[PDB]
Amino acid sequence: KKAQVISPVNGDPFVGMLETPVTSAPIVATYLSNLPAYRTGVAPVLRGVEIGLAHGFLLAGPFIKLGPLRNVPETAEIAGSLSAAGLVLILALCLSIYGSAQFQSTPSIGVKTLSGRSVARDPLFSADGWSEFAAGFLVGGEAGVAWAYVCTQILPYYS
Amino acid sequence: AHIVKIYDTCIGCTQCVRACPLDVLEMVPWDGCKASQMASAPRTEDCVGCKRCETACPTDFLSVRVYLGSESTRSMGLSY
Amino acid sequence: MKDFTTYLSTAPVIATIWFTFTAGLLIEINRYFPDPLVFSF
Amino acid sequence: WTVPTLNPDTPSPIFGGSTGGLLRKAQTEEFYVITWEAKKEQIFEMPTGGAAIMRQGPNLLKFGKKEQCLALTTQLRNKFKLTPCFYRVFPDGKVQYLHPADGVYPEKVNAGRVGANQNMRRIGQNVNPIKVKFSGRMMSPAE
Amino acid sequence: GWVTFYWHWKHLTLWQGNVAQFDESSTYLMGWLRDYLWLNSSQLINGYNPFGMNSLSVWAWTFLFGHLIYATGFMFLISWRGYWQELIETLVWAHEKTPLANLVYWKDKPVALSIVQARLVGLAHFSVGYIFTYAAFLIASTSGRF
Amino acid sequence: KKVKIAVDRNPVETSFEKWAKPGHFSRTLSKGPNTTTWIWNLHADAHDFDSHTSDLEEISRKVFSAHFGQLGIIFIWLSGMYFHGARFSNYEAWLSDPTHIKPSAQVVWPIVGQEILNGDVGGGFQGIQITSGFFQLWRASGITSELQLYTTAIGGLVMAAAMFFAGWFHYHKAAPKLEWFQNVESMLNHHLGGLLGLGSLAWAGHQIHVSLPVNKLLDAGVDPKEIPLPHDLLLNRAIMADLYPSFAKGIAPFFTLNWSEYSDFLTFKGGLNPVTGGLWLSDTAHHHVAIAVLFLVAGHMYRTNWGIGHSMKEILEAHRGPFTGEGHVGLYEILTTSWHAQLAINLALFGSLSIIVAHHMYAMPPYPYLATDYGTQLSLFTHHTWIGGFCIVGAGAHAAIFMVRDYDPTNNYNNLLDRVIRHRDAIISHLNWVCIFLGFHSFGLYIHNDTMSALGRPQDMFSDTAIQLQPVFAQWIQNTHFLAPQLTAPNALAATSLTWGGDLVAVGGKVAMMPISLGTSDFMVHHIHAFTIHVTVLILLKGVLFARSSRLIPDKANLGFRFPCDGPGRGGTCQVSAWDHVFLGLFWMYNSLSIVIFHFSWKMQSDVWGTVTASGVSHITGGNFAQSANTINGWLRDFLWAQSSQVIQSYGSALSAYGLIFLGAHFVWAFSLMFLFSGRGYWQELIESIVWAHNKLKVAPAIQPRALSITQGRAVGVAHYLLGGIATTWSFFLARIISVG
Amino acid sequence: ATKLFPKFSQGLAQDPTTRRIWYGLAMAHDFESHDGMTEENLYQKIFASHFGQLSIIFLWTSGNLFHVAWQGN
Ligand code: CLA
Ligand code: CLA
Ligand code: CLA
Ligand code: CLA
Ligand code: CLA
Ligand code: CLA
Ligand SMILES: CC1=C(/C=C/C(C)=C/C=C/C(C)=C/C=C/C=C(C)/C=C/C=C(C)/C=C/C2=C(C)CCCC2(C)C)C(C)(C)CCC1
Ligand SMILES: CC1=C(C/C=C(\C)CCC[C@H](C)CCC[C@H](C)CCCC(C)C)C(=O)c2ccccc2C1=O
Ligand code: SF4
Repeated sequence: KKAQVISPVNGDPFVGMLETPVTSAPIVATYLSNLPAYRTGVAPVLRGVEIGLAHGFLLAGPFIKLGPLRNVPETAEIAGSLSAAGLVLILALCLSIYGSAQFQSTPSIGVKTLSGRSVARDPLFSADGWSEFAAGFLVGGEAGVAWAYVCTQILPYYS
Repeated sequence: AHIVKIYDTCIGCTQCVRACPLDVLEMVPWDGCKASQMASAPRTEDCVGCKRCETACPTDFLSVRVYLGSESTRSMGLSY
Repeated sequence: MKDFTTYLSTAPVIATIWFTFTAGLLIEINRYFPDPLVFSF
Repeated sequence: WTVPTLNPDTPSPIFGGSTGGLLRKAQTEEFYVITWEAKKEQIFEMPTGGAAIMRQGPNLLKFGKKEQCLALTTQLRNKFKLTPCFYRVFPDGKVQYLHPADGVYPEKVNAGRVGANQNMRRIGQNVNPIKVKFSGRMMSPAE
Repeated sequence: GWVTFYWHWKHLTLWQGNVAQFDESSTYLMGWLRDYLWLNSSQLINGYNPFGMNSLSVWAWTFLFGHLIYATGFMFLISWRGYWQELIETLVWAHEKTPLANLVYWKDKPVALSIVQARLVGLAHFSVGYIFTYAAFLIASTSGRF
Repeated sequence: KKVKIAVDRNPVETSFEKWAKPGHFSRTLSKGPNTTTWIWNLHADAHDFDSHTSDLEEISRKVFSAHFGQLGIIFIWLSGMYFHGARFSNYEAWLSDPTHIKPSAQVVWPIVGQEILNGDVGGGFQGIQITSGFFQLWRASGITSELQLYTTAIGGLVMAAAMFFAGWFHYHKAAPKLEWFQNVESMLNHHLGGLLGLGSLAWAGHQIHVSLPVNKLLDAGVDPKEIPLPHDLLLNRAIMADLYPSFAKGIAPFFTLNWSEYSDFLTFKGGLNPVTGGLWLSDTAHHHVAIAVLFLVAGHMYRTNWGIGHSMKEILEAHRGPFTGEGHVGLYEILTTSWHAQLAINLALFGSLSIIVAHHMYAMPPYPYLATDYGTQLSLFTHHTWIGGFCIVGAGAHAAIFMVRDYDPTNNYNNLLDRVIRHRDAIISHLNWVCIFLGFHSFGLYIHNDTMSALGRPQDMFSDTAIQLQPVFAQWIQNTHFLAPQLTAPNALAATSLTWGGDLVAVGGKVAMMPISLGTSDFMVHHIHAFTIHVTVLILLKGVLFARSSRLIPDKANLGFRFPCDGPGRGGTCQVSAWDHVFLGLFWMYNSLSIVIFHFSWKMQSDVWGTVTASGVSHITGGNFAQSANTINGWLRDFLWAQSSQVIQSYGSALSAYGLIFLGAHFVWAFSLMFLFSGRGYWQELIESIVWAHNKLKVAPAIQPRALSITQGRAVGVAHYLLGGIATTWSFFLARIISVG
Repeated sequence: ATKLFPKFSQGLAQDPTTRRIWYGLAMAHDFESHDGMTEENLYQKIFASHFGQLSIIFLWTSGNLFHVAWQGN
């Protein structure tokens, strides 16, 4: 009756996260580590660009296919792309003011990597890093909304 | 922080200190012009404001009084 | 049966008996003198 | 008696982990460490939820709240008759001895602790709020 | 509410030339419920239906709005702080342990509304719903006929 | 041997001296009252037997004898129903014409003008049209007489006397020891094989010999006085053979395994009797035989005194995995040492069972002329749904009581309970998230539709016309069960219910049951149901898992299961108790089941119930659930406001009591809000200002007037809330459906 | 740590929770409970707030008039 799966976090039973397959499966850990959010050495502007492209491309679909002009043939895609552009703009604003509100106290404790080696803090989690991250998010999100429209126009099997 | 005052009707029953879940109160000797002991509140920066102390005070009216003041991380009992 | 009559003298039992009595008196008064809107008799 | 320094090489009870333990507060502002010496390996209840086995000898435990530490203290004193003492630990590494500040527990007297916040009047002898009005900060007549 | 119910029903029966309705139905509360609240709600609640809408649509919507605000105030009036602080602690844990979202963190620590604030917010939702519900009903039952 | 009868002889003196001493069971109440809080605590603590003593033996004895008392009371109630059907009924008239005569078994005395409630129900009778279904149940049992109901009432009174004697006996004379109660293996063996196996077998026998022939003759137009009495069918095998030829062969086909010979009275027809609109009693008899065999083999599963069988402790201690640590180790001790754990599990499953009963009795009407008595059907569904919800909230309550009182961390190390308490934060966080997600994507759909309909945009609604949210999984399951007799249940002649699909069964011109079509409105309301259920679960499970400790209060178990708060500190800890989680789960169970029964009422009145005037079905409301249940304004207008015209216009009718109780339940509900919205500190000060006036006139009582405790304030509030709301719905439903159905 | 918004209360500005925002919203016009409040400054702030209420009232009436004139019949 050996081989229990669920373990305390980094073996610490008093921190309270309970490492688990959904948390620390190597496929899951790999996928989440490869996401631009957790690429702590890469410049925050470029991670923001990638995140924004993804999100602007994805959140145009709902506005296109479910918006108020979804039943107008050529106007549905334009209206949805513009709604998504507006939402991306609002989100960039929210990101900017979050960077203004959050990064003022400069935490002093260091970080480790569940292995023992201390790493530097993510430059994303600074005022300048988050400002450039939000700039990248805006650029990438508007670019991804435009690309969502372009895909509405050029993809063969778009309904 | 919360204001925890202790008045001169204290009989030194120690029940307020027994019932405090934050170790805010203690029993000091001969500050009250009384029998042996009188209650004290030297750690009111740890007081959450539960009023378990003045639930356990038998005097009428209460010899221990908690006046809810400004809130902090300790007064609001936050593990986060 | 001193204890039984002490039980019957309890607040809920005495209340039940007294209100059964009052309600029965009112019910019999309203059966034999039906619809008393005003004091005219 | 003098203030004991927290020995960090103290082992911890056998606990399989929970989700009620430390949060970012421990990393940011402060957390709490409680130490006690057990005579035998006994199962106790964690204030975070769950059952842990305290080890024979000294046991160290981390918590993110003082009320958790004193709840475990009262459990160990009332169900096991132990004598725990806990500290306040900051991410700086500064340790502040807290619970038996005098060495004895506060329900008993130690002859040398100074009384604080003792009003030498009756509770019905407080002044009216119209006397403490415009005191700078908003105040109660008990001051 | 009693005052304005009385006023509105007396004057609705006066304006309709049917004072006998009030004089015969205001002596019992099923007349108030049937001949004032239920009878005058017909045009109001038909402001929008599966067969279209009219200008009373806004008052129907506002009716339901006030009901909703009122009932939400019930949440702050019956349910008290201590359930919500523990719920919020669980949510705090969830946010601190969720990947891609622990990147975002609060600056003000989430706590449940205080007891006094709970009472204030519940009373405010209660009163706003009361007021909006009765204003919608009053305008829609008076503007629907006149 | 280990499984044996073990009792103490004369443990408790039968004496009235403790009747005369209220609060004897408590050490805190035996000191007599000084305040009225004592008067309330004497009733709150009367049945908290684990707070009277702490040894499990006396607790279990009290529980056993109190169960005997409950059974005696249920028997009094059943005998009363049978007696009111024998004396104050139109049952013999209803048998001869069940499609026109309204069942009534309560006559009102003509005292204060209330003889108007004695309505013209039919059969030359004046009384209250009952909604209990007792007439249909009696016709299914094959009663056909008031004398049989009278003798059933007398038997019920005899059995009630027996139950009360048994309680007195098993507490005062020969009370079982603790080791007798902890024989859970033998208890389960006997309750499966004997209580449910022999019980179902005996009812199957009654149905073979009494119900089936009597109802086959009743369905053949035979007047109940021309029908042979049940004992003539028991004695004369020729009569039964004339009705069911397999009786000519005797019980030989049973012992020769030629069971197909019994296909005359043991059928698998499925569907409904077209004469009565109820289930085929031959199918029902076969059902009871089958489950009797099933439970009798199930009751031979556990090891009691011989080597064969299972030790439930072994099963539990063997069921563990890589994810669950020690697994079910320590649960046998929990469930053999804590009564509250057993009560939690049992109330949970009993309430789920009551709700399942509600859902299964409307779709497969088991009684004759029950499906077309729309009032009986609606009332039964509503009733059993409510009983189930209450039982489930009580399951939450008593799980929390176990966690506070009877939980021991020594017996639970790394087992399922320890590991559930150890990740309660994740459980409750994900439950909170799913509750919020469901609330949004269920109720915000209704808000979106209300906004669109008000804005003049019906093409933007989530309707069956504009944006279809079709419940395709439920529709597929419907189609699969409809086509079951063709592929996957070929020995069944028809589907279990007509709700899956097919044609309607019309009895007396009225629809007994007809296919229920699921659409966008059904999607939305089922997700509303899921939402409300998940929130009730959230509240109750949060009270259970956070009963002992929290991140707010780590020593909550020492404060108890039932405490108002810890204080105004930590920002305020009001309702951190598990009792208060039950208190809130009650509100949410009410809000859930109100929508459940509203959905049922409207769906039935719109898409099932109605009349067949020409060839074509005219439903009660007209089929408006599909297009009007998309919005909150539709539920308000087309269900609440429309269907209230029968309860508010009932004055001067036999339904006037329903309007009166409508108004009074509204009153009680609103009166609950004085206790829910308020707090004890205002009322104690008001009470002392009143006590001043009583002291001035020398009428100040010695039992000092106190305000109700915080916990009692909340309890009174929720009790009055539930009573008012449920009785309002009760009056509305019954006044509506007695008129329109 | 110490925030800036409840300028009238240092105890609320030092509150690390969301209670700070709410209580600074709901203690703004309880001028007597303000930190460093003199009775004279109290009366003067009341006078100014009264001028502001009057300005708001007259603006609201101006808007009613303006909209009845512009969009009304
Ligand atoms: C506070 C409000 C209120 C008031 C003022 C009334 C008043 C009345 N109601 Mg209404 N009622 C109320 C609330 C109220 N009710 C409520 C809440 C309900 C719903 C539960 C009802 C439901 C209701 C019904 C259904 C009926 C009434 C009736 C009546 C009448 C009763 C006449 C009667 O019984 O004569 C009784 C006459 C007496 C003289 C009795 C007085 C008491 C004693 C006996 C006098 C003492 C004599 C002597 C000294 C005793 C010696 C000692 C003794 C032990 C021997 C009266 C007009 C009845 C009626 O006809 O109305 C028109 C009727 O049918 N009411
Ligand atoms: C006349 C016969 C008799 C006598 C003298 C006693 C005497 C005693 N019993 Mg025993 N008992 C009896 C019959 C009797 N019992 C029966 C028939 C049962 C089976 C139910 C029991 C079951 C029993 C248990 C389980 C317990 C006792 C206990 C006691 C002691 C005090 C009980 C008390 O305070 O009574 C006063 C109590 C009542 C009058 C309440 C009666 C409630 C009845 C059963 C239910 C009625 C419900 C009612 C219909 C609800 C209506 C609601 C309303 C709104 C309409 C005492 C030694 C207790 C003890 O501690 O003993 C040491 C104890 O725990 N007895
Ligand atoms: C075949 C045997 C058998 C049967 C039929 C039952 C039946 C029942 N038991 Mg169980 N029980 C059994 C064996 C059995 N038990 C054994 C062996 C033990 C010891 C481990 C227990 C221990 C036990 C406890 C601890 C409790 C029960 C309870 C119950 C009742 C639950 C309520 C219910 O379903 O109402 C259905 C009601 C009926 C079917 C009405 C008929 C009732 C008949 C007359 C009694 C059943 C026969 C009886 C067990 C045998 C003795 C007969 C007597 C004349 C000496 C139910 C009557 C609970 C209860 O309510 O207690 C009163 C309860 O708390 N039983
Ligand atoms: C518990 C359920 C139950 C009961 C009680 C009965 C009972 C009966 N069935 Mg039914 N039956 C049932 C279930 C049941 N059945 C089911 C589930 C099926 C489907 C398979 C059937 C199918 C069926 C058929 C097809 C037939 C019956 C028949 C019968 C009768 C004949 C009994 C017989 O020959 O068996 C033998 C039984 C015994 C020998 C037991 C008798 C023991 C006595 C009581 C001993 C007492 C003696 C005492 C100690 C001393 C005297 C006391 C005093 C005077 C001193 C009998 C009335 C037959 C009949 O004639 O029906 C009208 C028939 O043809 N049954
Ligand atoms: C099998 C069913 C069952 C059983 C055996 C128990 C048994 C128990 N429960 Mg549990 N409970 C149940 C179902 C059950 N409950 C359900 C369904 C709920 C949800 C409502 C609860 C909720 C619950 C809570 C929240 C608590 C208990 C408690 C208790 C204990 C003491 C109860 C007491 O003394 O009340 C004695 C009886 C009363 C006080 C009477 C209550 C009357 C109600 C409120 C009014 C309803 C009456 C009627 C239907 C309305 C019309 C009346 C008319 C006159 C107007 C006892 C162990 C308590 C406990 O263990 O404390 C530590 C406790 O705190 N239970
Ligand atoms: C109508 C009254 C009402 C409403 C709306 C709510 C709403 C809620 N309750 Mg409360 N509650 C109420 C009455 C109400 N309650 C009452 C009377 C009680 C009895 C005391 C309770 C007791 C109670 C408990 C005990 C619990 C809740 C929980 C919940 C939440 C679950 C649903 C959810 O999050 O879905 C999403 C939100 C909704 C469905 C609310 C309506 C929102 C719609 C979709 C409109 C969205 C607006 C949109 C964003 C536009 C914004 C406009 C902008 C200008 C601001 C939610 C916050 C549970 C909780 O918080 O955990 C999840 C919980 O545990 N409630
Ligand atoms: C309704 C009611 C009533 C009545 C009831 C009744 C009347 C019942 C009955 C019951 C009965 C009347 C029962 C019976 C039973 C029987 C049985 C249960 C049997 C069994 C058998 C068996 C099981 C068998 C086995 C076997 C075989 C098969 C062969 C040979 C061998 C042997 C023996 C082994 C009263 C009054 C109470 C009131 C309430 C309600
Ligand atoms: C109204 C109310 C009260 C006051 C209610 C009182 C104290 C209870 C009244 C119950 C009855 C009326 C008193 C019983 C007196 C006798 C038993 C009755 C016998 C004689 C009658 C004929 C008068 C509270 O104490 C309270 C406490 C906490 C939260 C909310 C509330 C709350 O809303
Ligand atoms: S303050 Fe009250 S409880 Fe504490 S010691 Fe003094 S008298 Fe006792």
